Amino acid sequence: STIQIPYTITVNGTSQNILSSLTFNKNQNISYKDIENKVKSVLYFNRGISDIDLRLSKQAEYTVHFKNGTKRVIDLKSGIYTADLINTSDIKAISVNVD
Ligand code: NA
Ligand code: NA
Repeated sequence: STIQIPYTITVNGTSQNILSSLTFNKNQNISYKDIENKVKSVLYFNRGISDIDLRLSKQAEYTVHFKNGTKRVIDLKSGIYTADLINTSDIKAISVNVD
Protein backbone atom coordinates (compact mmCIF):
# COMPACT_ATOMS: atom_id res chain seq x y z
CA SER A 1 0.00 0.00 0.00
CA THR A 2 3.09 2.21 -0.30
CA ILE A 3 5.14 3.64 -3.16
CA GLN A 4 8.57 5.20 -3.46
CA ILE A 5 8.95 8.78 -4.67
CA PRO A 6 12.52 9.54 -5.83
CA TYR A 7 14.23 12.57 -4.38
CA THR A 8 17.53 14.39 -4.67
CA ILE A 9 19.19 16.93 -2.37
CA THR A 10 21.60 19.64 -3.51
CA VAL A 11 23.56 21.29 -0.71
CA ASN A 12 27.16 21.59 -1.95
CA GLY A 13 27.00 19.17 -4.89
CA THR A 14 27.91 15.54 -5.47
CA SER A 15 29.37 13.73 -8.47
CA GLN A 16 26.83 10.92 -8.10
CA ASN A 17 23.36 10.01 -9.38
CA ILE A 18 21.90 8.85 -6.08
CA LEU A 19 18.89 6.53 -6.39
CA SER A 20 17.25 7.65 -3.13
CA SER A 21 13.50 7.68 -2.54
CA LEU A 22 10.92 8.42 0.14
CA THR A 23 8.15 6.05 1.23
CA PHE A 24 4.62 7.45 0.75
CA ASN A 25 1.19 5.87 0.89
CA LYS A 26 -0.06 4.93 -2.57
CA ASN A 27 -2.67 7.16 -4.23
CA GLN A 28 -3.16 9.39 -1.18
CA ASN A 29 -3.93 13.09 -1.04
CA ILE A 30 -1.36 14.87 1.13
CA SER A 31 -0.39 18.44 1.95
CA TYR A 32 2.75 20.38 1.17
CA LYS A 33 3.29 20.56 4.93
CA ASP A 34 3.35 16.74 5.03
CA ILE A 35 5.94 16.71 2.26
CA GLU A 36 7.96 19.39 4.06
CA ASN A 37 8.21 17.15 7.14
CA LYS A 38 9.56 14.26 5.06
CA VAL A 39 12.03 16.59 3.33
CA LYS A 40 13.25 17.85 6.71
CA SER A 41 13.79 14.27 7.88
CA VAL A 42 15.97 13.27 4.93
CA LEU A 43 17.85 16.59 5.07
CA TYR A 44 18.81 15.82 8.65
CA PHE A 45 19.60 12.13 8.38
CA ASN A 46 21.26 12.23 4.94
CA ARG A 47 23.05 15.59 5.04
CA GLY A 48 23.06 16.69 8.68
CA ILE A 49 20.91 19.73 7.83
CA SER A 50 18.74 20.60 10.84
CA ASP A 51 15.87 23.05 11.16
CA ILE A 52 18.28 25.58 12.67
CA ASP A 53 20.51 25.13 9.62
CA LEU A 54 17.50 25.93 7.43
CA ARG A 55 16.70 28.98 9.60
CA LEU A 56 20.29 30.13 9.07
CA SER A 57 20.43 29.34 5.33
CA LYS A 58 19.81 32.26 2.99
CA GLN A 59 17.55 30.24 0.65
CA ALA A 60 16.01 26.78 0.70
CA GLU A 61 13.23 25.12 -1.26
CA TYR A 62 11.87 21.83 -2.43
CA THR A 63 10.23 21.26 -5.80
CA VAL A 64 7.51 18.71 -6.49
CA HIS A 65 7.81 17.47 -10.07
CA PHE A 66 4.48 16.17 -11.31
CA LYS A 67 4.01 13.36 -13.81
CA ASN A 68 2.29 15.87 -16.14
CA GLY A 69 5.52 17.89 -16.49
CA THR A 70 4.53 20.78 -14.23
CA LYS A 71 6.17 21.67 -10.92
CA ARG A 72 5.38 23.34 -7.64
CA VAL A 73 8.21 25.05 -5.74
CA ILE A 74 7.79 25.34 -1.96
CA ASP A 75 9.93 27.83 -0.03
CA LEU A 76 11.27 26.01 3.04
CA LYS A 77 11.74 29.34 4.87
CA SER A 78 8.21 30.70 4.38
CA GLY A 79 4.71 29.77 5.46
CA ILE A 80 2.49 27.38 3.54
CA TYR A 81 -1.02 28.77 3.16
CA THR A 82 -2.62 26.90 0.28
CA ALA A 83 -5.27 24.36 1.19
CA ASP A 84 -4.58 22.38 -2.00
CA LEU A 85 -3.74 18.73 -1.45
CA ILE A 86 -1.84 16.71 -4.03
CA ASN A 87 -1.96 13.01 -4.82
CA THR A 88 1.15 10.93 -4.13
CA SER A 89 0.54 8.92 -7.31
CA ASP A 90 0.66 12.12 -9.41
CA ILE A 91 4.16 12.98 -8.13
CA LYS A 92 7.12 11.97 -10.26
CA ALA A 93 10.00 13.17 -8.06
CA ILE A 94 11.05 15.74 -5.46
CA SER A 95 14.17 17.90 -5.55
CA VAL A 96 15.59 19.89 -2.64
CA ASN A 97 18.06 22.78 -2.77
CA VAL A 98 19.62 24.41 0.30
CA ASP A 99 22.21 27.20 0.23
NA1 NA B 1 23.64 16.65 -5.40
NA1 NA C 1 8.70 32.69 -0.92
